[PDB]
Amino acid sequence: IRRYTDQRSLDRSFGLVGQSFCAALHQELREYYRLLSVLHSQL
Amino acid sequence: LRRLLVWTYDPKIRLKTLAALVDHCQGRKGGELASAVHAYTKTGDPYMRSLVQHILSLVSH
Amino acid sequence: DDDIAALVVDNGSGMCKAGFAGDDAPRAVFPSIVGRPRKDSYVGDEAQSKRGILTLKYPIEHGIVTNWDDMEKIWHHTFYNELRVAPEEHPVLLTEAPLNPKANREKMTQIMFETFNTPAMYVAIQAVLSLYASGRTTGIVMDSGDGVTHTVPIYEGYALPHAILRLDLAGRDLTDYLMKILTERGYSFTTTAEREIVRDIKEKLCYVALDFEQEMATAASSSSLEKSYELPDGQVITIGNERFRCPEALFQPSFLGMESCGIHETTFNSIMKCDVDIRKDLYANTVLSGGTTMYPGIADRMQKEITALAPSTMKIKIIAPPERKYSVWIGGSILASLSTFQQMWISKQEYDESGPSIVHRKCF
Amino acid sequence: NLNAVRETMDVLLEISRILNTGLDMETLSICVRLCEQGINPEALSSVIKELRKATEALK
Amino acid sequence: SITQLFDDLCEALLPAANRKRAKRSLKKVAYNALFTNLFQLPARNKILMLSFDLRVGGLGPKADRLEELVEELEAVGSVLDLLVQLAGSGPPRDYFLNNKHVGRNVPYSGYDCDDLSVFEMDVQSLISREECLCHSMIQETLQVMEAAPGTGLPTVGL
Amino acid sequence: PVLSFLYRWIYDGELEDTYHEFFVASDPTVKTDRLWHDKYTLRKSMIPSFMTMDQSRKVL
Amino acid sequence: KSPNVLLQNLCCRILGRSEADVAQQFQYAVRVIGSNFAPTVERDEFLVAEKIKKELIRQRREADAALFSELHRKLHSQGVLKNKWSILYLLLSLSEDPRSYATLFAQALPRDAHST
Amino acid sequence: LVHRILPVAASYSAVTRFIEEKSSFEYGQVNHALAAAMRTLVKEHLILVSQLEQLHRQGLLSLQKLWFYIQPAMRTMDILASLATSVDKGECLGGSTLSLLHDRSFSYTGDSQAQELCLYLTKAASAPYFEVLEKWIYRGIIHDPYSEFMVEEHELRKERIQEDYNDKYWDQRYTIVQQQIPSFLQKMADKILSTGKYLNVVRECGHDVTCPVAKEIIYTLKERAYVEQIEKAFNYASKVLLDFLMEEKELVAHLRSI
Repeated sequence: IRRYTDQRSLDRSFGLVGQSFCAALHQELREYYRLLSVLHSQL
Repeated sequence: LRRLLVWTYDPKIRLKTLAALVDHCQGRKGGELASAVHAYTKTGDPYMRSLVQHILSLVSH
Repeated sequence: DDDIAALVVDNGSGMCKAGFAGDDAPRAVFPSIVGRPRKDSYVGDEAQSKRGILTLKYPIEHGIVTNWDDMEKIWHHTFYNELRVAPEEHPVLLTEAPLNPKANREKMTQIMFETFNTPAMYVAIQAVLSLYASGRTTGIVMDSGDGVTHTVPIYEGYALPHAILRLDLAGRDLTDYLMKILTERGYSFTTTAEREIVRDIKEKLCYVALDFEQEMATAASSSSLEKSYELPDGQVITIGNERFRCPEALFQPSFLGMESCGIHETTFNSIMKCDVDIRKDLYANTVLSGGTTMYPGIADRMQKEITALAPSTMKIKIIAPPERKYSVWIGGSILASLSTFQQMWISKQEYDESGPSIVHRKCF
Repeated sequence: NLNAVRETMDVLLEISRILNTGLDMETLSICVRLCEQGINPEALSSVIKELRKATEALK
Repeated sequence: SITQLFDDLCEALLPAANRKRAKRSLKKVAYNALFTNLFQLPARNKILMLSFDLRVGGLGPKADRLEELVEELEAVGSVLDLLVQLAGSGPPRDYFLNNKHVGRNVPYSGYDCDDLSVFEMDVQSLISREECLCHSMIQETLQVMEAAPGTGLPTVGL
Repeated sequence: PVLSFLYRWIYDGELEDTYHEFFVASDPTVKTDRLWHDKYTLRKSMIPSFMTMDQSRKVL
Repeated sequence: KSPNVLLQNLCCRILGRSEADVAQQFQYAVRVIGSNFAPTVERDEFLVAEKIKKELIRQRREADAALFSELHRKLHSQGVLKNKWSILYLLLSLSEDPRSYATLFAQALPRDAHST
Repeated sequence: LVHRILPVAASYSAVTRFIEEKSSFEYGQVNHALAAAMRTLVKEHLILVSQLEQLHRQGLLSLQKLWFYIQPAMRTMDILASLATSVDKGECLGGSTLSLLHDRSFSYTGDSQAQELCLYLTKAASAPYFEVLEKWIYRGIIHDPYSEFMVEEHELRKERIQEDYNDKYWDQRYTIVQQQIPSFLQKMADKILSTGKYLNVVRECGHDVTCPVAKEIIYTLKERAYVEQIEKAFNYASKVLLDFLMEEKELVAHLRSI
């Protein structure tokens, strides 16, 4: 997921719907970093 | 507080303007000085513009 | 119901509405008639279908009893034939029309406790049941039916009978005036079936506009108030103008031939006899009531006359229900479900130990 | 006229939102039509607060 | 009638999930509380006292908007009297304010630096949320990992 | 963005991109007094699946 | 009482009229009392005492200027007022002469050089 | 993991040089107001990095936590370095930059952070331009200190240029600069040139800078109020000049004389 949404976010040729698709993907990945941040402290 | 850089960001910009007219106008007094502060109301940043628009209100008394 | 249930009985003069408390509609709706030929002993749809070999009498005609046999018979056929419940397992709430004497309440509970012997009862007035659906303890209620009419001021949930204006209006008198004017127009009218047709067309087909003058002038020049009606009998009668001219007794009472004042004049002189401090309070929640909602459209004109009565710099807060003929019914339907109502409910012990007159004080 | 009485009720909604009531759009439409009958709002303040508490006993 | 609309008000504060018969019984508690009041200074000054309660807690234009919205509401009258009784009964930046590098004819007041201190609270509030999250994820799991077994499962309890 | 493009195609406007996200393929140098005949082709890959073909051809 | 109803009581003291009549002025009062409400500058009663003395010197009345001293002492002898600075500033501002300028005369510290 | 974070420091390091450099008189008058609008995110950035430093002393901050916290920054500060690089790559001053930002204002919508950022920068940048516009549209002559406005003035009405050596001043006296058109004023650009052209010859005999609009010209994306204002001024300018020319020094007498 991080590979696909990072290759298509330097694309200005993926257009404004793909840049909305990707914007959603970035919003879900932030919550995946939320978990691994909380897990990091309990270590 | 990052060595007080929160409080000194827009300071060094206002003061830079107040150190620029004080180097640009050197030996000017009289109407040759109001020909040298009216050359700094021709800026595009409103921060300098609203500062010099106050200094020029002061000098025209 | 949802707790220990009760009974509600609405003894009126247009119809008898019965059922168990906590049902929003009446469990049985019968018309208000007595048996014993002019069936053998029956009250209901079949008695009204066989009216021409039976007698028609109302138990409460205006708030007076015409016959003890009649009132006990119509009560008896309400409690035993219309519902068929056991009296020990359901207490009964009875009703009386606004402005009714205390002795009638004693005679009422004397019938109910002797012919059926329930361990508990309640006797209430109609206006308190009408207002309790309206969720208030204060207002003026104009009840206009087919045998009774009262403008009832009610303040603190106790209607003051000294300030209730009693007005005798009856739908029988309406149907009588209809027969006189159809004979004046020229029409055969001498039997019961055309009385049923004429009451049908006045309840359902008759029209009441917001203005009296405009629609009367327009329909007098060319009747746009007429519509053709072809019944399954095969009889054709119509006129729009005259059926709108007949109930004029609301504005000018001398058209029906009545001797007492019209309805707007009645609530106008009644609010003249309301206290000046309580006038704004009674007007803050003024309600339409009465059975005249059988044709809807009379309501807008009723609100217009009530708006013309009191000033317009005060913004009216008039409670306007769609249906207001089951008002006495829905009152008891809400009221017996609450347990606060049971503290004014009368048991058998106070009826036997402290006489009948305690039902006047404990129930109201 | 139904557009005007809509926009005024919309203005009615926001000033009860920043005062942080629990009333939403539909409860406000109910309460406005109940006040238009002539029901005392001082008692409606009590019945809504009791109903929201007795609702939580069910959940 | 109106008795149905009280039950509609009873339906609004109930969220959807007996459960239509709890409604008719909560309808009674609604009626028992409607007649407690019935048993036992214009509108616009009541707006001014709450506008005051705002303005003491800072945030001046927000009072300036509430007064403008009740001004066109004073241009239905019985419902604002309900709105002043319910207050807290529910659940318990732009760069054109404190910036002079932009604008068109922007005025001059010099530095303030007493909203720059509430611009550090503008960051402390963001930090107080993202620390509350790390407080709300280590607790929801310590409440399940610590017990005897069979407290997170209803099927073990049968 | 799909309804953004449909505001230049139910009101006045013409599509602009080189990365097509909307079906309209205008024909350059045909804009004269004759454009009520074919000038804007319906290309299927940028038709959305929340519109049927009768809707995605009527908007043209 | 609370302050919000107390400003209304002030609006009913000075105007004879009802508070449902005059509500524009009550609205103008609520803006200015609000958002500048509590003390935010340094209070000092001694400067205000010397300025009550300067007002009474402006009348050229030296006897009540010495009477004010024992009244100003008594205010501290009892000590049941939270803000002694406020009421003397208030009463000094509301003076009326039966029968100057302040850009040469130095006021109190604002706590804008000092952290709140 | 530390390699993962360095894009945001790279997208800080290529802006702070820009902010100092393009704030001088040589770099436009709009590049001024643009560099001043990229100060507002540095305020946020500075106080966040300071407070996170003070939070770290207690041990309430860590590296992984920091990475998780600075995710929205990783978008918004990257876009500005891309913008500064695009301004540097093709050097645009004045109206040409005001086309470049107009491209940037459509190049992102769905981000909704890299949309509002440009949406604020656009309104900031056309505050210096639209105040030259507030003189040229309501008066006859420019007072442009630079030559980066879309109109550029020339003189063919001079002491040594006669009226039969200039004929009509539609020849060269009023021209429009090639790339200093903001690229959304194209539909009105010829009328924009014609307007102050109408206005100066009524200032030439009278004084008329009067207009029925006199409204502060502002920008918003998907707004066309700065079209209608121009149209309403354009009507009155030609109306006053035509009504003045046919009344005083009329062509009615001169045509009959021809």
